[PDB]
Amino acid sequence: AAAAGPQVFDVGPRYTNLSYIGEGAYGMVCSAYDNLNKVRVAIKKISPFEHQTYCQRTLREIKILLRFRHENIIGINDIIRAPTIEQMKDVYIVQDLMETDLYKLLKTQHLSNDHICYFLYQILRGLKYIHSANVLHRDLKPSNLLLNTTCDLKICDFGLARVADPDHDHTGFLTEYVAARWYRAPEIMLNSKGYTKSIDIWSVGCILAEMLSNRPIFPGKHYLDQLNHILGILGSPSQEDLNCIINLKARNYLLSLPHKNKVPWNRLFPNADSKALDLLDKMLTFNPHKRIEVEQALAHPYLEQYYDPSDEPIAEAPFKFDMELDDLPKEKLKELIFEETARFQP
Ligand SMILES: Nc1ncnc2c1ncn2[C@@H]1O[C@H](COP(=O)(O)OP(=O)(O)NP(=O)(O)O)[C@@H](O)[C@H]1O
Repeated sequence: AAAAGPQVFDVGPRYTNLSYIGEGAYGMVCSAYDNLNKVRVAIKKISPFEHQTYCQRTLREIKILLRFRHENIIGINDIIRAPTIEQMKDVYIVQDLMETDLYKLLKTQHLSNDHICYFLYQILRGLKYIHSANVLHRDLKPSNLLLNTTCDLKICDFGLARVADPDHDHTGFLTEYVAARWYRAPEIMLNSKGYTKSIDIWSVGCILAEMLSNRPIFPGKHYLDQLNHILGILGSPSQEDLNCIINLKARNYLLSLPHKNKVPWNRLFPNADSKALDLLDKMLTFNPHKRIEVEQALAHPYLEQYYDPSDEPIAEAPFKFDMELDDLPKEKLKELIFEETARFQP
């Protein structure tokens, strides 16, 4: 069994010349030579079968990634697992080798306006497909956007993705939530379970702002300090936007806050393309119902060098019902993963 930072990384003979490229909360990621396609590739060792939570996110991500075929969404090339449920402890996901991600890029590289444009175009082109599948990503952030040496951008990490369910979105004030704090839409803290498409556009808008300045625009240290950062810049919600918040705890919190005027994007980003700041504004709308949708973003003048709706495909087979996973035992979930991975077995 090949070892890597000697654990087991048993991608047997087909995949060789392993090297560490990070880890996580499910397993470890490696580069590796594919002795069949003569090309380096990424491999994610996932060991989730101990905890029902890990099995859900793994089942979720594999189902979605197998259903999705799109240039700007990471593909699965292969899955390595034991031929039997009893022998299967780990699963290995084989994926196109991507040389970096937007997080790693933003810490060290200044982006030209052409790069920011093209990156944002590819993010929304990928998100248009995702949203057309009635899926919500719900964890869009720079580390979840992978790049190769020719700046092709692929969206990954569908662990927290749900089927859109806007009828059942409403919830109380300060409702708990799992996805990256800095990219969380204001309604998440206020009255939203994160079950409508507009939560992804908010995250994309945060990513645009980050690409313009190499800093996260809303670096809140905790849950309510996230809301303080957003209104620190958008200013106080209008009566109209408050009118939409019917839940009295959320409403009275927002009423309790001192008046703050809108801080206009040009003073935050004086070097930015004005068309970029215009699109940023529509993406970072306090009111989810007023927030630009993915197809309108793609049609924005900022993206006109790329905009081609004939070349921005939608999904053939959208998810038409929620994935009823929430309290299935981690034993049924291993079975479902076994079954979802069968097509890659010889
Ligand atoms: N296809 C890939 N090509 C190259 N590097 C990758 C690829 N997928 C992940 N990585 C890198 O491997 C490391 C592990 O991160 P990553 O796997 O993205 O996060 P995780 O917390 O393990 N789970 P997830 O976000 O769902 O993918 C990071 O440095 C990633 O950028």
